[PDB]
Amino acid sequence: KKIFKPEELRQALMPTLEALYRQDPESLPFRQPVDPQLLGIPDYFDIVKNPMDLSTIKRKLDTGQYQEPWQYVDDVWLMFNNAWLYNRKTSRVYKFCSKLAEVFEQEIDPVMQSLGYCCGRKYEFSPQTLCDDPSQPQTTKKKNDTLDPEPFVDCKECGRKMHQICVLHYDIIWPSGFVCDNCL
Amino acid sequence: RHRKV
Ligand SMILES: [Zn+2]
Ligand SMILES: [Zn+2]
Repeated sequence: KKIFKPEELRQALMPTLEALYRQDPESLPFRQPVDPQLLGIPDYFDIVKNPMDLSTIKRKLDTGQYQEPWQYVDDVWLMFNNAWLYNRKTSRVYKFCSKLAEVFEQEIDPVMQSLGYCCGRKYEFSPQTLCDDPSQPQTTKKKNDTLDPEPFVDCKECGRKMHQICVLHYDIIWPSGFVCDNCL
Repeated sequence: RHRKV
Protein backbone atom coordinates (compact mmCIF):
# COMPACT_ATOMS: atom_id res chain seq x y z
CA LYS A 1 0.00 0.00 0.00
CA LYS A 2 2.79 2.47 0.93
CA ILE A 3 4.46 3.74 -2.23
CA PHE A 4 7.83 5.51 -2.01
CA LYS A 5 8.36 8.41 -4.45
CA PRO A 6 11.91 8.76 -5.93
CA GLU A 7 12.80 12.01 -4.20
CA GLU A 8 11.87 10.68 -0.75
CA LEU A 9 14.21 7.63 -1.27
CA ARG A 10 17.01 9.75 -2.75
CA GLN A 11 16.77 12.35 -0.01
CA ALA A 12 16.80 9.77 2.77
CA LEU A 13 19.25 7.21 1.35
CA MET A 14 21.76 9.32 -0.62
CA PRO A 15 23.57 10.50 2.51
CA THR A 16 24.31 6.84 3.31
CA LEU A 17 25.81 6.47 -0.10
CA GLU A 18 27.83 9.71 0.30
CA ALA A 19 29.19 8.27 3.62
CA LEU A 20 30.70 5.46 1.53
CA TYR A 21 32.03 7.77 -1.13
CA ARG A 22 33.75 9.92 1.56
CA GLN A 23 35.91 6.92 2.53
CA ASP A 24 39.37 7.44 0.99
CA PRO A 25 41.25 5.19 0.06
CA GLU A 26 38.44 2.68 0.73
CA SER A 27 35.75 3.78 -1.77
CA LEU A 28 38.05 4.19 -4.73
CA PRO A 29 37.82 0.66 -6.15
CA PHE A 30 34.01 0.93 -5.66
CA ARG A 31 33.43 4.20 -7.54
CA GLN A 32 32.99 2.75 -11.04
CA PRO A 33 31.98 -0.64 -12.60
CA VAL A 34 34.74 -3.17 -12.38
CA ASP A 35 36.45 -3.30 -15.86
CA PRO A 36 38.17 -6.70 -16.03
CA GLN A 37 40.38 -5.67 -18.98
CA LEU A 38 41.74 -2.59 -17.22
CA LEU A 39 42.15 -4.47 -13.92
CA GLY A 40 43.74 -7.59 -15.44
CA ILE A 41 41.09 -9.97 -14.07
CA PRO A 42 39.70 -11.91 -17.04
CA ASP A 43 37.89 -14.44 -14.83
CA TYR A 44 35.81 -11.69 -13.04
CA PHE A 45 32.46 -12.35 -14.71
CA ASP A 46 33.12 -16.10 -14.25
CA ILE A 47 32.87 -15.38 -10.51
CA VAL A 48 30.61 -12.27 -10.23
CA LYS A 49 27.42 -12.87 -12.19
CA ASN A 50 25.76 -9.66 -11.11
CA PRO A 51 28.08 -6.72 -10.72
CA MET A 52 27.33 -3.66 -8.65
CA ASP A 53 29.07 -0.40 -7.67
CA LEU A 54 28.61 3.01 -6.15
CA SER A 55 28.01 4.75 -9.46
CA THR A 56 25.28 2.31 -10.57
CA ILE A 57 23.57 2.60 -7.18
CA LYS A 58 23.76 6.44 -7.35
CA ARG A 59 22.35 6.33 -10.92
CA LYS A 60 19.53 4.03 -9.66
CA LEU A 61 18.67 6.57 -6.93
CA ASP A 62 19.00 9.54 -9.35
CA THR A 63 16.65 8.05 -11.97
CA GLY A 64 14.06 6.44 -9.59
CA GLN A 65 14.77 2.75 -10.11
CA TYR A 66 14.07 1.69 -6.49
CA GLN A 67 10.45 1.37 -5.30
CA GLU A 68 11.37 0.72 -1.75
CA PRO A 69 14.51 1.16 0.31
CA TRP A 70 15.34 -2.53 0.96
CA GLN A 71 16.10 -2.66 -2.74
CA TYR A 72 18.83 -0.05 -2.19
CA VAL A 73 20.19 -1.97 0.84
CA ASP A 74 20.24 -5.16 -1.26
CA ASP A 75 22.36 -3.48 -3.97
CA VAL A 76 24.80 -2.08 -1.37
CA TRP A 77 25.35 -5.64 -0.02
CA LEU A 78 25.49 -7.17 -3.52
CA MET A 79 28.43 -4.75 -4.19
CA PHE A 80 30.10 -5.71 -0.87
CA ASN A 81 29.44 -9.43 -1.32
CA ASN A 82 30.80 -9.45 -4.87
CA ALA A 83 34.03 -7.90 -3.66
CA TRP A 84 34.45 -10.23 -0.63
CA LEU A 85 33.80 -13.13 -3.01
CA TYR A 86 36.19 -12.15 -5.81
CA ASN A 87 39.09 -10.66 -3.88
CA ARG A 88 41.19 -12.64 -1.40
CA LYS A 89 40.83 -11.94 2.33
CA THR A 90 44.36 -10.54 2.39
CA SER A 91 43.90 -8.15 -0.49
CA ARG A 92 43.61 -4.44 -0.06
CA VAL A 93 40.27 -4.29 -1.95
CA TYR A 94 38.74 -6.91 0.41
CA LYS A 95 39.88 -5.01 3.50
CA PHE A 96 38.52 -1.74 2.04
CA CYS A 97 35.25 -3.49 1.45
CA SER A 98 34.98 -4.45 5.16
CA LYS A 99 35.58 -0.76 6.12
CA LEU A 100 32.80 0.45 3.79
CA ALA A 101 30.49 -2.15 5.26
CA GLU A 102 31.34 -1.06 8.81
CA VAL A 103 30.52 2.55 7.79
CA PHE A 104 27.27 1.46 6.13
CA GLU A 105 26.08 -0.54 9.12
CA GLN A 106 26.51 2.51 11.33
CA GLU A 107 24.62 4.86 8.97
CA ILE A 108 21.68 2.84 7.65
CA ASP A 109 19.50 2.23 10.75
CA PRO A 110 18.51 5.91 11.56
CA VAL A 111 17.70 6.45 7.90
CA MET A 112 15.59 3.33 7.55
CA GLN A 113 13.78 4.27 10.80
CA SER A 114 13.05 7.79 9.26
CA LEU A 115 11.33 5.91 6.43
CA GLY A 116 9.08 3.91 8.91
CA TYR A 117 11.17 0.73 9.17
CA CYS A 118 12.44 -1.10 12.26
CA CYS A 119 16.12 -0.75 11.24
CA GLY A 120 18.31 -1.16 8.16
CA ARG A 121 20.28 -4.28 9.09
CA LYS A 122 20.28 -6.95 6.40
CA TYR A 123 22.05 -9.90 8.03
CA GLU A 124 21.45 -11.82 11.25
CA PHE A 125 23.91 -10.97 13.98
CA SER A 126 25.66 -14.37 14.11
CA PRO A 127 25.47 -17.74 12.45
CA GLN A 128 22.83 -20.19 13.67
CA THR A 129 24.22 -23.08 15.72
CA LEU A 130 23.85 -26.19 13.54
CA CYS A 131 22.45 -29.47 14.89
CA ASP A 132 19.18 -17.39 -2.05
CA ASP A 133 18.66 -13.60 -1.87
CA PRO A 134 19.15 -10.63 -4.20
CA SER A 135 22.52 -9.77 -2.52
CA GLN A 136 23.93 -13.26 -2.60
CA PRO A 137 26.32 -13.57 -5.46
CA GLN A 138 24.80 -16.30 -7.70
CA THR A 139 26.52 -19.49 -8.75
CA THR A 140 25.89 -21.46 -11.98
CA LYS A 141 34.23 -29.48 4.80
CA LYS A 142 32.62 -26.12 5.59
CA LYS A 143 33.05 -23.58 8.34
CA ASN A 144 30.07 -22.32 10.33
CA ASP A 145 30.42 -18.57 9.76
CA THR A 146 27.77 -17.75 7.16
CA LEU A 147 25.31 -14.95 8.00
CA ASP A 148 21.83 -15.30 6.55
CA PRO A 149 19.45 -12.43 5.92
CA GLU A 150 17.18 -11.55 8.82
CA PRO A 151 13.74 -12.72 7.71
CA PHE A 152 10.83 -10.38 7.20
CA VAL A 153 7.10 -10.11 7.91
CA ASP A 154 5.10 -7.53 5.93
CA CYS A 155 2.88 -5.03 7.55
CA LYS A 156 -0.65 -6.01 6.44
CA GLU A 157 -1.68 -2.41 6.07
CA CYS A 158 1.30 -0.44 4.53
CA GLY A 159 3.22 -3.27 2.94
CA ARG A 160 6.56 -2.45 4.68
CA LYS A 161 8.90 -5.36 5.13
CA MET A 162 9.88 -5.41 8.84
CA HIS A 163 12.18 -7.89 10.56
CA GLN A 164 10.34 -10.67 12.49
CA ILE A 165 12.84 -10.29 15.39
CA CYS A 166 12.45 -6.48 15.39
CA VAL A 167 8.66 -6.47 15.46
CA LEU A 168 7.29 -9.82 16.59
CA HIS A 169 7.72 -10.44 20.37
CA TYR A 170 7.46 -13.51 22.46
CA ASP A 171 4.38 -12.25 24.40
CA ILE A 172 2.35 -10.74 21.53
CA ILE A 173 0.04 -12.59 19.11
CA TRP A 174 -1.21 -11.28 15.77
CA PRO A 175 -4.18 -13.45 14.81
CA SER A 176 -5.24 -11.08 11.95
CA GLY A 177 -1.64 -10.59 10.76
CA PHE A 178 1.15 -8.23 11.71
CA VAL A 179 0.46 -4.50 11.65
CA CYS A 180 3.35 -1.94 12.23
CA ASP A 181 3.39 1.02 14.67
CA ASN A 182 1.93 4.04 12.97
CA CYS A 183 -0.46 2.25 10.74
CA LEU A 184 -1.51 1.15 14.32
CA ARG B 1 42.97 -16.98 -10.19
CA HIS B 2 43.50 -13.32 -10.87
CA ARG B 3 43.80 -10.38 -8.48
CA LYS B 4 43.16 -6.70 -8.97
CA VAL B 5 46.30 -5.37 -10.51
ZN1 LIG C 1 14.87 -4.51 11.80
ZN1 LIG D 1 2.43 -0.49 8.39
